Amino acid sequence: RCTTNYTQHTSSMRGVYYPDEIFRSDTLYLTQDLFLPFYSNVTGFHTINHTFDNPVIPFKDGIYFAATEKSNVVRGWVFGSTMNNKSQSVIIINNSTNVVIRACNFELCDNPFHTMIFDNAFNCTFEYISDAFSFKHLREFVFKNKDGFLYVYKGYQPIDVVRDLPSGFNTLKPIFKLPLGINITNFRAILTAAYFVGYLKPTTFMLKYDENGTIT
Amino acid sequence: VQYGECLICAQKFNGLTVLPPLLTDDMIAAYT
Amino acid sequence: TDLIKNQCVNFNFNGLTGTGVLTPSSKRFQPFQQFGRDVSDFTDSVRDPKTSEILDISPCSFGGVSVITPGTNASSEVAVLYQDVNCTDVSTAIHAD
Ligand SMILES: *[C@@H]1O[C@H](CO)[C@@H](O[C@@H]2O[C@H](CO)[C@@H](O[C@@H]3O[C@H](CO)[C@@H](O)[C@H](O)[C@@H]3O)[C@H](O)[C@H]2NC(C)=O)[C@H](O)[C@H]1NC(C)=O
Ligand SMILES: *[C@@H]1O[C@H](CO)[C@@H](O[C@@H]2O[C@H](CO)[C@@H](O[C@@H]3O[C@H](CO)[C@@H](O)[C@H](O)[C@@H]3O)[C@H](O)[C@H]2NC(C)=O)[C@H](O)[C@H]1NC(C)=O
Ligand SMILES: *[C@@H]1O[C@H](CO)[C@@H](O[C@@H]2O[C@H](CO)[C@@H](O[C@@H]3O[C@H](CO)[C@@H](O)[C@H](O)[C@@H]3O)[C@H](O)[C@H]2NC(C)=O)[C@H](O)[C@H]1NC(C)=O
Ligand SMILES: *[C@@H]1O[C@H](CO)[C@@H](O[C@@H]2O[C@H](CO)[C@@H](O[C@@H]3O[C@H](CO)[C@@H](O)[C@H](O)[C@@H]3O)[C@H](O)[C@H]2NC(C)=O)[C@H](O)[C@H]1NC(C)=O
Ligand SMILES: *[C@@H]1O[C@H](CO)[C@@H](O[C@@H]2O[C@H](CO)[C@@H](O)[C@H](O)[C@H]2NC(C)=O)[C@H](O)[C@H]1NC(C)=O
Ligand SMILES: *[C@@H]1O[C@H](CO)[C@@H](O)[C@H](O)[C@H]1NC(C)=O
Ligand SMILES: *[C@@H]1O[C@H](CO)[C@@H](O)[C@H](O)[C@H]1NC(C)=O
Ligand SMILES: *[C@@H]1O[C@H](CO)[C@@H](O)[C@H](O)[C@H]1NC(C)=O
Ligand SMILES: *[C@@H]1O[C@H](CO)[C@@H](O)[C@H](O)[C@H]1NC(C)=O
Ligand SMILES: *[C@@H]1O[C@H](CO)[C@@H](O)[C@H](O)[C@H]1NC(C)=O
Repeated sequence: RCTTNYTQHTSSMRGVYYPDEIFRSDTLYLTQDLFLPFYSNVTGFHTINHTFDNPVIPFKDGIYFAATEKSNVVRGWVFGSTMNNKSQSVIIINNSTNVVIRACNFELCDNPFHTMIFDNAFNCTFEYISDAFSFKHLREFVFKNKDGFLYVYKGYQPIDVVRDLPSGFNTLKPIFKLPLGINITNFRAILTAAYFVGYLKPTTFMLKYDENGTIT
Repeated sequence: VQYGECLICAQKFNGLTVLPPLLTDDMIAAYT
Repeated sequence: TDLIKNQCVNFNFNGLTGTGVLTPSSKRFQPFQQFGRDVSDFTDSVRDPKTSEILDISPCSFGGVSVITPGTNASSEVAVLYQDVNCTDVSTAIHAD
């Protein structure tokens, strides 16, 4: 079934991630990829009282996502094209005990949030469920499209902020490379807080690798 | 006041190396 | 096949091939790193796909070889110099051609 502010901020030096699975040590490496530009314009979204931001947001071949939580309001995302059962789309959620990823022709809820994401799923081409499991926290993600794959990075740090997104930096680590084979041009956030969306650009960066091969 | 060298020895896959001089620093010091 | 270490071998890892000498290493690989590289664009080390052990890859000894002679009008004799090589390996590879 289905039941139915764009504040701008600064990206600081966030949105950095490990571009490849190659080990390096004590060196400066210059490259170019879809990274979040420094001090870019980041769009904030909120879930406060009666107002819940869950619009369809353009993907533009890759986005930056972050969220500040104290109650795990944000559960997941939907990525796809027409965002309906006309074609393929992928639902990526924290299902409260497992992470569940499915790519199907989903009959999505217009105002998703009991798991109220879709009523039906047809022509499923991909399914995955992670191992079982059971503001204060900043969660960071990077989503990129490459050769039919959705590349996902993840990171985390402790926070103490009310509305803003604290300045600093963090290198994210890869978590998924999903062989979805689907057209992602748009996406929506799945809510049960505040979150932020930026956009990635093919920008040249010089990365400083420390002794243990980490980026500092 | 890269390439193959030896002090134990080591080599690189780039085919490059540097050879030692006939006269070492101590020999030069002796002349001076 | 089993790992053959501390000698020049022809290796084939799942995604990395070539020749050289395999030795154990302590390179601090991340949970999402399969192999590493040197400062220059060459493979440094690989994590073994079966055991998850990490070994460095060294080049097989090579270099210039020169001959030292008196004139041929004086005598017929020669000494051979192998640039940049430990005589222990030179000798070994002569007996074990
Ligand atoms: C995605 O799934 C939804 C399922 O609700 C499809 O929308 C539904 O399409 C049918 C056919 O045009 C609409 O009419 C229905 O026809 C049956 C025929 O017996 C009738 O029993 C129903 O009472 C109704 O008249 C139905 O109203 C419509 N649903 C809604 C909410 O409008 C939708 O077309 C699917 N999308 C694609 C691309 O297939
Ligand atoms: C990445 O490499 C750094 C090397 O700087 C590692 O950090 C260092 O790890 C040692 C081991 O616990 C830390 O404790 C040291 O123990 C010796 C024992 O005698 C003591 O003399 C030192 O004063 C110190 O207590 C050391 O503080 C630590 N240094 C830093 C800056 O954290 C690091 O653990 C490596 N990372 C990984 C994941 O291996
Ligand atoms: C040519 O190769 C031979 C054989 O590898 C070298 O002789 C060896 O030299 C090492 C010093 O680097 C000697 O000491 C060893 O040190 C390591 C350090 O951890 C230790 O684990 C060993 O137990 C040992 O103490 C080693 O005894 C010595 N081997 C023999 C049979 O004498 C030789 O130096 C090399 N020459 C050049 C120019 O590289
Ligand atoms: C690749 O598959 C082989 C299949 O045998 C694995 O070999 C064995 O893996 C265990 C797990 O680490 C090794 O450690 C053993 O752990 C038990 C824990 O109670 C302990 O009782 C044993 O004495 C031992 O420590 C075991 O030595 C190892 N055997 C051999 C011959 O290598 C191998 O670990 C698998 N590789 C990976 C990366 O999982
Ligand atoms: C949320 O995750 C749970 C646990 O993985 C899903 O429930 C399981 O569904 C499988 C079938 O796919 C069953 O065999 C398990 O016994 C179920 N376990 C439990 C605890 O129910 C659950 O369906 C997921 N929810 C959604 C909407 O996907
Ligand atoms: C909320 O949106 C309006 C739209 O024009 C904008 O002017 C306002 O500054 C936004 N709020 C904040 C805190 O930026
Ligand atoms: C970035 O956001 C500020 C907010 O006032 C705006 O004035 C500026 O033009 C924006 N820059 C771009 C490139 O959108
Ligand atoms: C399923 O997808 C294939 C192409 O990937 C398409 O030809 C087929 O008609 C689809 N089936 C449904 C029910 O949409
Ligand atoms: C994705 O949808 C857009 C919508 O216009 C289309 O132009 C694009 O070619 C599609 N990509 C693929 C791979 O189908
Ligand atoms: C060179 O050849 C001549 C030919 O008779 C010989 O007499 C001379 O001694 C030779 N030089 C040397 C160094 O042996």
